[PDB]
Amino acid sequence: KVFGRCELAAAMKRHGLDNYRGYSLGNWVCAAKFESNFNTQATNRNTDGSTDYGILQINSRWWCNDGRTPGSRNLCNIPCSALLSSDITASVNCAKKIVSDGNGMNAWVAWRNRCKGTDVQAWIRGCRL
Ligand SMILES: [Cl-]
Ligand SMILES: [Cl-]
Ligand SMILES: [Cl-]
Repeated sequence: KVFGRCELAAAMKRHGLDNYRGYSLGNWVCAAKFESNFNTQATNRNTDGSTDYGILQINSRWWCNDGRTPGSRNLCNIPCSALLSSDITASVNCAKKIVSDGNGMNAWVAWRNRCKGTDVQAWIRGCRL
C-alpha cells in the first residue's frame, strides 16, 4: 500500500507513535517519506546481506526474521514480511522498540541525514489529526 501523507500521519497517531519517545508525528512521517516514499512494500538489500523492510525500512540484522541474514537477531519477534502489510501495526510496534534502543531516531540514518533538525511539522501540515 502506498499511503497518502496525511493518511499515514493519522495511522501512525492511531497506533501511538505521535510523540513516542519525544518524537513528534512529523518526525515519523518525514522518516517514512525518505525511507520508503510511504510504500509499505518497500524492500532494500544492504551491503552486509541484511534487508530493510516496509514503511520505515526496518532491518533484518537486528529486528525481524527473514531466514537469509546470517548471525542476525529478531528482536521484534516477527517475520520481516509482516513489515510489508497494508496494516502498519507491526511496523509501528517494532519502531517503538527500535527508537527506545538508545540512539533514538538516529537508528534511521535517513532520518538523521534528511529530517533531523528540519521543519518536520511541515509533514503533517494541513492534516486533520
Ligand atoms: Cl511535527
Ligand atoms: Cl536469518
Ligand atoms: Cl541518507
